[PDB]
Amino acid sequence: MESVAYILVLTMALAVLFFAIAFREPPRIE
Amino acid sequence: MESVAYILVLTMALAVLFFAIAFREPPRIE
Amino acid sequence: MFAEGRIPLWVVGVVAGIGAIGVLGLFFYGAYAGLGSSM
Amino acid sequence: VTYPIFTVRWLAVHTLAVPSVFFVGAIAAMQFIQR
Amino acid sequence: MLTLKIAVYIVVGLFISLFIFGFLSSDPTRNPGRKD
Amino acid sequence: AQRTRLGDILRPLNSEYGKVVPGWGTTPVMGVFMALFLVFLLIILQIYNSSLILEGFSVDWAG
Amino acid sequence: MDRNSNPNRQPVELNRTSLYLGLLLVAVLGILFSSYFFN
Amino acid sequence: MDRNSNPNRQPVELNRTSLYLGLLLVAVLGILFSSYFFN
Amino acid sequence: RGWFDVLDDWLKRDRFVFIGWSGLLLFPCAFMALGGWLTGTTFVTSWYTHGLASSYLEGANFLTVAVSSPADAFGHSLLFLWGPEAQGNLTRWFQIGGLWPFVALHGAFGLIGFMLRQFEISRLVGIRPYNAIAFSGPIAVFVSVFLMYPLGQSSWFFAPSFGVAGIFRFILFLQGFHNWTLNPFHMMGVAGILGGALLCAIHGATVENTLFEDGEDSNTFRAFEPTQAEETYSMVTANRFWSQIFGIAFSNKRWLHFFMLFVPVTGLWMSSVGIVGLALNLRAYDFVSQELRAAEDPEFETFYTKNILLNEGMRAWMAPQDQPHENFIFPEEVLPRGNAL
Amino acid sequence: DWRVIVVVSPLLIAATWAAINIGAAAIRQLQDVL
Amino acid sequence: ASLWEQFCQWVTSTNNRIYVGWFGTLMIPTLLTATTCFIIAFIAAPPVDIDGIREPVAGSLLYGNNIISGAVVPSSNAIGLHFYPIWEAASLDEWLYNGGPYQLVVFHFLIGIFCYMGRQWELSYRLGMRPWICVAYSAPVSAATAVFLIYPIGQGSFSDGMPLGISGTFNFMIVFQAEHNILMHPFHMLGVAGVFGGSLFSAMHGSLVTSSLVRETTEVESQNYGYKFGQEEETYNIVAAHGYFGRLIFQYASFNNSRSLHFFLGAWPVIGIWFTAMGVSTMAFNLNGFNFNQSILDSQGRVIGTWADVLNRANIGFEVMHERNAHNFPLDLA
Amino acid sequence: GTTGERPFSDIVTSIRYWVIHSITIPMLFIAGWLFVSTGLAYDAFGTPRPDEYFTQTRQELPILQERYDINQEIQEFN
Amino acid sequence: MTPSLANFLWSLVLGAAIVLIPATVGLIFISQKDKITR
Amino acid sequence: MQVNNLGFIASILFVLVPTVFLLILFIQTGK
Amino acid sequence: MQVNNLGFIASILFVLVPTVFLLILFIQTGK
Ligand code: CLA
Ligand SMILES: CCCCCCCCCCCCCCCC(=O)OC[C@H](CO[C@@H]1O[C@H](CS(=O)(=O)O)[C@@H](O)[C@H](O)[C@H]1O)OC(=O)CCCCCCCCCCCCCCC
Ligand SMILES: CCCCCCCCCCCCCCCC(=O)OC[C@H](COP(=O)(O)OC[C@@H](O)CO)OC(=O)CCCCCCCCCCCCCCC
Ligand SMILES: CC1=C(/C=C/C(C)=C/C=C/C(C)=C/C=C/C=C(C)/C=C/C=C(C)/C=C/C2=C(C)CCCC2(C)C)C(C)(C)CCC1
Ligand SMILES: CC1=C(/C=C/C(C)=C\C=CC(/C)=C/C=C/C=C(C)/C=C\C=C(C)/C=C/C2=C(C)CCCC2(C)C)C(C)(C)CCC1
Ligand SMILES: CCCCCCCCCCCCO[C@@H]1O[C@H](CO)[C@@H](O[C@H]2O[C@H](CO)[C@@H](O)[C@H](O)[C@H]2O)[C@H](O)[C@H]1O
Ligand SMILES: CCCCCCCCCCCCO[C@@H]1O[C@H](CO)[C@@H](O[C@H]2O[C@H](CO)[C@@H](O)[C@H](O)[C@H]2O)[C@H](O)[C@H]1O
Ligand SMILES: CCCCCCCCCCCCO[C@@H]1O[C@H](CO)[C@@H](O[C@H]2O[C@H](CO)[C@@H](O)[C@H](O)[C@H]2O)[C@H](O)[C@H]1O
Ligand SMILES: CCCCCCCCCCCCO[C@@H]1O[C@H](CO)[C@@H](O[C@H]2O[C@H](CO)[C@@H](O)[C@H](O)[C@H]2O)[C@H](O)[C@H]1O
Ligand code: OEX
Ligand SMILES: [Cl-]
Ligand SMILES: [Cl-]
Ligand SMILES: [Fe+2]
Repeated sequence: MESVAYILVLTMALAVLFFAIAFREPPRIE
Repeated sequence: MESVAYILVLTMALAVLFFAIAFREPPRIE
Repeated sequence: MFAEGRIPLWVVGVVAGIGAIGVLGLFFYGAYAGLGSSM
Repeated sequence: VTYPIFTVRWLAVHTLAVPSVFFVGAIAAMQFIQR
Repeated sequence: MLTLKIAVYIVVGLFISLFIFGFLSSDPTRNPGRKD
Repeated sequence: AQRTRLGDILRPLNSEYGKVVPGWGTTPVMGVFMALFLVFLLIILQIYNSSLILEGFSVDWAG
Repeated sequence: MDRNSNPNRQPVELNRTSLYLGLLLVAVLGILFSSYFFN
Repeated sequence: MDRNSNPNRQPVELNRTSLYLGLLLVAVLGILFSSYFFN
Repeated sequence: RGWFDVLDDWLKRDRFVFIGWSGLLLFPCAFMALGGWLTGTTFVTSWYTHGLASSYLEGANFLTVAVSSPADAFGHSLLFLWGPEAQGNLTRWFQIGGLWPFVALHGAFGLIGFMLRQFEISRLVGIRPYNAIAFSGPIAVFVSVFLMYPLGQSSWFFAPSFGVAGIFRFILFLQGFHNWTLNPFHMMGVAGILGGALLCAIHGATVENTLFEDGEDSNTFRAFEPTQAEETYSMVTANRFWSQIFGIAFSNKRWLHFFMLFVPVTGLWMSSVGIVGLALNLRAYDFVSQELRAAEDPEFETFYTKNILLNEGMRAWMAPQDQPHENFIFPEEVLPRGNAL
Repeated sequence: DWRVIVVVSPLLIAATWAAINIGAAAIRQLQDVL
Repeated sequence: ASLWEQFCQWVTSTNNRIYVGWFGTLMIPTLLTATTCFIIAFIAAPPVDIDGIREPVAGSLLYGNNIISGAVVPSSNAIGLHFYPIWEAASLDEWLYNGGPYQLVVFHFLIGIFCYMGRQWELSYRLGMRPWICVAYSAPVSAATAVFLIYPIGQGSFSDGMPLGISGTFNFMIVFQAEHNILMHPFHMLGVAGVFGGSLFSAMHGSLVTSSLVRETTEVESQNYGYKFGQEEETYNIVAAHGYFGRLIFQYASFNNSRSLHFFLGAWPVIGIWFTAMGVSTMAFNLNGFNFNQSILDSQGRVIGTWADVLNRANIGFEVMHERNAHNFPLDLA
Repeated sequence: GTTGERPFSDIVTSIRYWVIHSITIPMLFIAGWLFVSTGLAYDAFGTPRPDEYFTQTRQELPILQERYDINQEIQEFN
Repeated sequence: MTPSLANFLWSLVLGAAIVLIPATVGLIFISQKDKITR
Repeated sequence: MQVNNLGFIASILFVLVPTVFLLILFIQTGK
Repeated sequence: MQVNNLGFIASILFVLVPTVFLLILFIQTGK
């Protein structure tokens, strides 16, 4: 069941990546 | 070590009580 | 009685209350007699 | 003044009171049953 | 044990005496209405 | 109100908002179908409940 | 297609009293159910 | 004594990029250290 | 004017007893349930279903009469008067406990009718329907306890009997067989009910003792007028009193009254969830850690283990009479008991 | 069964008493409401 | 002016965040003592020989209990009704073994709650209120006194007081039913009516007030913000509530006087709880619930069972198992 | 505030109500009485008389056991 | 066609005739007699 | 005591998650 | 595998607590 923990943390990192790309703060020229 | 969990939850409830009394939102007549 | 053509409401209340008290008294008496009296 | 005699209220009253008095008579009679 | 008994007796006596003499200190006067 | 090709395809399906038939319309027929549905549900319940026993089968794992 | 700001979005609030009530509810639910979780 | 509002209090902020960076840091630290926590 | 509008007009007339459309369901079903209970408790035995006298005619009293549950042999049969058991025989229908499903089902539809009545009258007078929402709690209790529990069990026999001592029997049965007091859902129910009683008492007293001086009589009851626009008691004084006495106090009247709704209703709903669990024997019966320790350590004793022993005693001594269809024969020597008792 | 007859007769007698003491006004009211 | 007068004005001051008052001068020390001893014992007290048979019962968390099973165990049956303060024990370990913490906590708690009721009166007097909130509070106080003091007095031992724990409470209730048939006691039935009806009236009152709230907010915000603390106007329409309720049942069963309504709300649960407290207090003297065991005989003389007989069977099942090693003689008189 | 109906106090304080009811109420009372005292209730509801709980051949509780033919079961119970 | 089937169908018919449509008839009749005057 | 090995995680999360939900909502309130 | 019985709680809290710290700070930002 420590496999569950490993999978959990890896999935957390990947989800962070997808949100950081798709829902990033847009760079805006002002 | 489940004694620790029991003590933890009881202490959480008591701390909530102290904050809810001491640091309550003041009733104000307006 | 005090007025003609109608019964005073308090007299009606007294009569009905005495009837009800008698009914409950009969039930309590029957708790000690006949069926259900343990005798 | 000069109200109707029979109404929905009359029926509601009797639907309860009539079997109530019947049942009370029955139970009163039961008070005298002997084993 | 005896030290404990004496200490508790003094503490309780002091608190009871506080309560008694407090209610003897014209307590009915301590109200927001009439003081007669 | 951005237009999309699939949006234009689906447009006539979401165009009849709020149009009604005046009066009671088909409500009587609805009521008749609802009564038939109630009788059907009663039948299957009583069968499952073994309060309605038909010939040809038994409510049992054996069938 | 264009990304247009949604005008239906609204702020959410939880006042301090609601916070205290919720924290107490959570704490007492934990107190209640911890014994059964441990079994 | 009187309770006077403290003028030294300031808002704290964490922008969205800082949130993503911190969440990634936490996730990768968990990835790194979980194996050793389990041993 | 269509016939439907004319009927709607007649049903919703302002009379001493409002009828409404919901009355068409409520009044006949409620009358059936009430009259069935009264008839059964006055005249009908449980001799063939339970081996018990349960009517005034047999010599029982108010505390001991009941509309007892039907015989366990019928499982969950709905026991229609025209059904395969009674087959239209009213006397037999009474004798097999047909009155129990009669009362239970008519009461369920009467409860539905009453809540529909709450909705209908709320809609007519123009208020929010929170009374019906509050009544959902009693409905949840009735559904869980009188329908779902027996449905999960072997038969209607194990549903509570409609009677005072019948209900007491159901209560003790659930303690002994299910350890219902240990169930956290029941404890939330108890918390809700006792809290509701507390809120009722404290709110009534607080209002009555922070009243404004609005009349000259010592009788403060007639210093109120239903059409008056101002509060009749001092919320500010109440709040100060309870803040200084208890530490906290209501400051929002609306939250106060919503809370008075919330507490008992949630209690009822949680207890109903627990009863649903008990329907499938999913009990909070034991704490396995303490059971194992006691089994291996004969000096470990807690109030929990003592209660377990009490439950064992109740089950063994009560089952032969409580479940006569089972023909339980427990010889005297197999009965658990302490020393000298 | 004679028991049926003697249990029903009081009910019938109450019915006729009420009728003979209320019937004029009852028929008045029935006719008025058509 | 004088030092004592200044102290008096401080203790009776309505500007203190927590009112102290003269009753508070007793309440605060006793309640704090009871709370501290209770917490310490509940966490860490060693097992207590409640039944006086050298059969210690573990009540504390550190000796294997959870929150549900933990308790402060009533003092030993060997102590009976004797006063057992710490200074009458040879050692603290002896005091703990014989259940002294129970006596300490219970006595301080009882003094504290009576002083709490007096303090309620006191603050009502200082604020210019009517004085009867403490009368309502006297119902829970009466119940607590019945289960912690009166019942042990009548039964002759503080070992027969209610334990200070969840499962201990259940044990108390089950044994109580086995010995007194409290379910069949009319005062307990009145208590049940009190609490069921109190919850019923709480639900109705809250729901009728919430149902008749005057529109002051939007559909977004909580309707609670429609009320402002200290506003003079009424926040709900009592006339609409009366119209609804008097049509739900019938006109003359509905209160339209808020004062009479709130008096009824106060009075119903309070009276019910007074009755149930007196029920426990009189079952303390073994005046028990109704006994209809074998009340119905057939014509020959054979007993016909009723639900009361089934209830009695359950009671006997509880009775023969409880305190399984404590009884030497056939009748449970103590 | 009257919904239209005659007030109860007026009706029950009137002579005509009592002329009607000094007859109707006692008649239902003694009708229920006679229902019990003639033995009609026993036969109508199937409730055993005090001497019929047990028979000279059945000394045990006549607990129903059969799922569909309860008429014959009750008859054999007597 | 079993006896229980016949009894179910009879229950439908007698439920209608005894409850459903003496009640509808009575309600319609009375609503059309005592009519609200606008 | 041989207790359920998931008891600590279950109890801690049971308390913690709603706690942080409430904390988030309260702290952001007024934004 | 016989792993440390505190591994799951340690890892989950190790991730969770800083996660809710960041979440609180981010969500309240702009208040
Ligand atoms: C249909 C379900 C139902 C009904 C009708 C009752 C009814 C009753 N219960 Mg019970 N009970 C139930 C389910 C039910 N219970 C369940 C599921 C449990 C848990 C298992 C219990 C556990 C329980 C206990 C422990 C006790 C009761 C008691 C009672 C009695 C007083 C209750 C009371 O005042 O509460 C509050 C309700 C109100 C204050 C509102 C008033 C309600 C009344 C009865 C309505 C009647 C109105 C009127 C008379 C009807 C006629 C119409 C009118 C127009 C003429 C009462 C007759 C007590 C008892 O036994 O008394 C002898 C008691 O000790 N109950
Ligand atoms: C013990 C409790 C018992 C409760 C009894 C409740 C009393 C009856 C309530 C009935 C309410 C439901 C119907 C609502 C009215 C309606 O829909 O329109 C009213 C219509 C419109 O007609 C005409 O139509 C005209 C034009 S239109 O309607 O606008 O189309 C219109 O102008 C005119 O008004 C109208 O006359 O009139 C009718 O004659 C249609 C009646 C159909 C009712 C549904 C039947 C289902 C019930 C039968 C169940 C058994 C079925 C068989 C199963 C084996
Ligand atoms: C002697 C004086 C010292 C006090 C000591 C006792 C402390 C009691 C103080 C209550 C704490 C407040 C908790 C609610 C948090 C809080 O501060 O609420 C404050 C709240 C005030 O509500 P308002 O009217 O201001 O609400 C208006 C809106 O803001 C609604 O959110 O009071 C209530 O809601 C009353 C209903 C809850 C009553 C809860 C009481 C529960 C009793 C304690 C149970 C836990 C014990 C566990 C033991 C392990
Ligand atoms: C079953 C059934 C049915 C139904 C029926 C009915 C619906 C009926 C009825 C009925 C009824 C509905 C009856 C009644 C009754 C009653 C009674 C039995 C009463 C009583 C009472 C009392 C006892 C009271 C007392 C008191 C008190 C305690 C308080 C104060 C004073 C007084 C006096 C009031 C049918 C046939 C359909 C079908 C089959 C089944
Ligand atoms: C509450 C109520 C009611 C009711 C009431 C009733 C029902 C009753 C009553 C009452 C009664 C009914 C009474 C009475 C009385 C009497 C008396 C008080 C007397 C006396 C006297 C004496 C003292 C005596 C003496 C003697 C002797 C000693 C010996 C020699 C001879 C002689 C006998 C002379 C009413 C409705 C109104 C109102 C509301 C509620
Ligand atoms: C206001 C409420 C009270 C009013 C009603 C109370 C009436 C008071 C007593 C009236 C007279 C009693 O009259 C009594 O009638 C019963 C009828 O069951 C007779 O009873 C006899 O026959 C009946 C029926 O056959 C048997 O059940 C019973 O075992 C037997 O004793 C009694 O011999 C007689 O004493
Ligand atoms: C402010 C309020 C007033 C406060 C004043 C009160 C001060 C406290 C007085 C308490 C008096 C001490 O009480 C004294 O306890 C001792 C304990 O050795 C008892 O002593 C007796 O019992 C003890 C056991 O406890 C034996 O060991 C001892 O040999 C025997 O003499 C005395 O009989 C009693 O007189
Ligand atoms: C809101 C709806 C309420 C539903 C309930 C309302 C009351 C319904 C009662 C229905 C009772 C059914 O009652 C049933 O009637 C039928 C038809 O006469 C009887 O049937 C009897 O007569 C028929 C023909 O006359 C024979 O074929 C049959 O063998 C015989 O038993 C059943 O023996 C009886 O059980
Ligand atoms: C307040 C209401 C009280 C309830 C009613 C009190 C009276 C009790 C009625 C008992 C009447 C006789 O009771 C006995 O059983 C039923 C009554 O349905 C009849 O039973 C018979 O008819 C039914 C109906 O078709 C069929 O199932 C079948 O033909 C047969 O069983 C018996 O022929 C009758 O002898
Ligand atoms: O300690 Mn606790 O309960 Ca009063 O009864 Mn005897 O004492 Mn024991 O035995 Mn049963
Ligand atoms: Cl025990
Ligand atoms: Cl002994
Ligand atoms: Fe209120």
